[PDB]
Amino acid sequence: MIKLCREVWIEVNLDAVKKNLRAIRRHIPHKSKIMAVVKANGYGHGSIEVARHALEHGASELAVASVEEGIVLRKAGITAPILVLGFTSLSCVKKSAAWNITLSAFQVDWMKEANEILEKEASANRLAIHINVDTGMGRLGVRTKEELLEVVKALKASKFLRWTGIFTHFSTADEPDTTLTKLQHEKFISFLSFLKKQGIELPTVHMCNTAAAIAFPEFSADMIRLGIGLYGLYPSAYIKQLNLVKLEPALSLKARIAYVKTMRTEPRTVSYGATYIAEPNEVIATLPIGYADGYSRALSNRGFVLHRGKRVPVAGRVTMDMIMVSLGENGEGKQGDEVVIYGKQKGAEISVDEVAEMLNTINYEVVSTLSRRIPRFYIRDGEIFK
Amino acid sequence: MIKLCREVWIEVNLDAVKKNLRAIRRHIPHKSKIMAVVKANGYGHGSIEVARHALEHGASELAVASVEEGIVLRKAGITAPILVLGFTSLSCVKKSAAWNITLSAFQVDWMKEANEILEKEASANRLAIHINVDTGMGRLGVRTKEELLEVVKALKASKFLRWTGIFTHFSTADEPDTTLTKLQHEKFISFLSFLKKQGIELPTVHMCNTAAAIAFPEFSADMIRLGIGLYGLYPSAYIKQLNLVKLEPALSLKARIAYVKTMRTEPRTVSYGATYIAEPNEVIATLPIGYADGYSRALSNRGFVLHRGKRVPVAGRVTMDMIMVSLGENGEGKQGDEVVIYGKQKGAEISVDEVAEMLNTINYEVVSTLSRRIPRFYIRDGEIFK
Ligand SMILES: [Cl-]
Ligand SMILES: [Cl-]
Repeated sequence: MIKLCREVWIEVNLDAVKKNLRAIRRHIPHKSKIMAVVKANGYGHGSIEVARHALEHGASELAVASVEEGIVLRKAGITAPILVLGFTSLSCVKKSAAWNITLSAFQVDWMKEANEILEKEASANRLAIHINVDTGMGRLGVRTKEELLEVVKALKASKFLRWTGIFTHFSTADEPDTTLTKLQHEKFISFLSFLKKQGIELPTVHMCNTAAAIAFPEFSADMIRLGIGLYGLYPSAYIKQLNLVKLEPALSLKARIAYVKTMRTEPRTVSYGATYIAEPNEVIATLPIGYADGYSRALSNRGFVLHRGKRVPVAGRVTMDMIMVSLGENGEGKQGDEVVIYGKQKGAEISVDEVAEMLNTINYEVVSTLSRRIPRFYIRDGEIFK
Repeated sequence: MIKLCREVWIEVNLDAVKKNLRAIRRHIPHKSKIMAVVKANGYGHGSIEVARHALEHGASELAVASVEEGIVLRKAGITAPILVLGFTSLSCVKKSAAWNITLSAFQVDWMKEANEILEKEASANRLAIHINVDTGMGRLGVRTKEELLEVVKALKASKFLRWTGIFTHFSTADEPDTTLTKLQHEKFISFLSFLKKQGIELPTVHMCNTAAAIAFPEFSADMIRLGIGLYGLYPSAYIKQLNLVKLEPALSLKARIAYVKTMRTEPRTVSYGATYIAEPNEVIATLPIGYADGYSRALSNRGFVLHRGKRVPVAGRVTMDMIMVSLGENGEGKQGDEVVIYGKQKGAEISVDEVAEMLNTINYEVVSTLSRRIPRFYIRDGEIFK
């Protein structure tokens, strides 16, 4: 089984990941490609094994948050295109060209300076560029067709850059009111059409995230960017209730009980602040996960974990490295028992959507703040590896 | 200055760690050693460089959450004693003896099993053990004098273990009500004196955290465990208000503006959910930090950052890798401008403590969930490195 000194770990089910890709591949047009988004350590799931697996099973490109995340995938042996979705400093142009990481860019000046850095070094690859068109996200990208033309001309003139994509991001494709999504789409389409009647041939057009690919597959164009759906999580309850694509959650968080005790002697106080007094024959188990792992301190006296198919409440405050749970009066549990923090156990389930609802956040945050000091184990074809 | 592809980073001021150590050193009895707690990646500050500096400037021993965290320190050359505060599986007894990591234990079965594991391996290293006495934290550790005596006996009868410490943890030493802190101390003393009355000589006795080292320095005994105070952060407003010791915060969290734009064209929506709509002449600056870095999504439309010495509000929802801030109508910013997320800038300051109140949590969680994908830079004698 799993041998740890500190007995907490994550299981990422790569069979779920494969299934999530085939579901998306079969929903969207057959012409359209899939870009798997493995930024932020694969939304907390591990970027290397999820990328490796997604490229095996439907994906042809990868997207990350930064050059460094991209280089980690190159060092793992991955030769697929890697697109950086955020901003990359000019000081990393040489390094991105060296690792063949595709950069997002959306400014004329950035293009020219990037091109000179690369020509002043000669012995270079050409740097691939995707243009980010901002159609309503308000984050990064060009916002007018005149500015976009300025950028495409600077890029087309730059001998050491290469134009391989143009994209936009929908900010509300996960919501039932579609008016803003439809507006983003026709803004984008009108921009691409403006470029076409200049006689500018277009590269790969991509615009859909998980929500837009499920809800508007006709927006798939050349490529979609599969993020949250890849991990078997729906972008929102609304997208989930559309019941168009069946996704299967990939991540489970588990631990083993570190210690069990009956609270016979005084004081029967539990954890910092003594916010929880146990009963004389109440049984308190101590678990080796804490808020420094990403298990929110807000789950103090609120959270549940699965122990032997039953939900047992977190007792007292979450500590940096450990939590106490109440097994009840004369509760049954032994040191070493397997506890499920996120995931399924026997009948019962604590999904990350539930923990995210209970914390007034979204599943995206619950999984991508899972600390890297938690080891990740991958299940593929029933069997565990690392 | 600092050259990053993704222009976010942490600065840890080791000169401030030095000062916090001296401040604590003058405040506690000369007999008592200082054990620096660097568990959870040094409370998010980086375990290695903080430990190296602590041992250089007054700390004699280290404490971590797990054997894995101790091995990281040993791999970096640190030879000081290292105590694991948490529970270590029996499957790591041999590894702990090889790396000379000190474990806490509090069970007879664990002692006997740990001993025979090293026995069956003809081990030359005796495994250092500290006994954890639970006097009201209810987390780990032995709870009665009879059980503790049996544990001491099993330890002493174990030729391959070495008893190097006994300790307890204060549940509420950071609160105005000292009732439980006095009670735990009284229990702890009575147990040690119960042991001494049995012809047992005690090893290093330690019990104080930052709070109790500040508020009850007469509890210093042989050694204190300096955690949050090492990083320049007070355990509570109460302990800060007692104005007994002057701590200097060691962490700042900074970034560089990735893009600046005036929201002249429609739509003027900013970020997911279109929860913020800009004015036609409002300046929106995009920053490369997001919830996956540890910047809570709950700061959406509520947090501030420092630009040119001014607090500017987070605009719209925090996204995984980026936030948007409003520089106001006709605001002044350039791409590349340095922004302070946590810490000091010109006159102003966003302290980790303010961010913690804003999120209904404690500074421990704000700092120890700063993600590892953010590079840590170390300032020692007013000069940076990594
Ligand atoms: Cl964007
Ligand atoms: Cl404890």
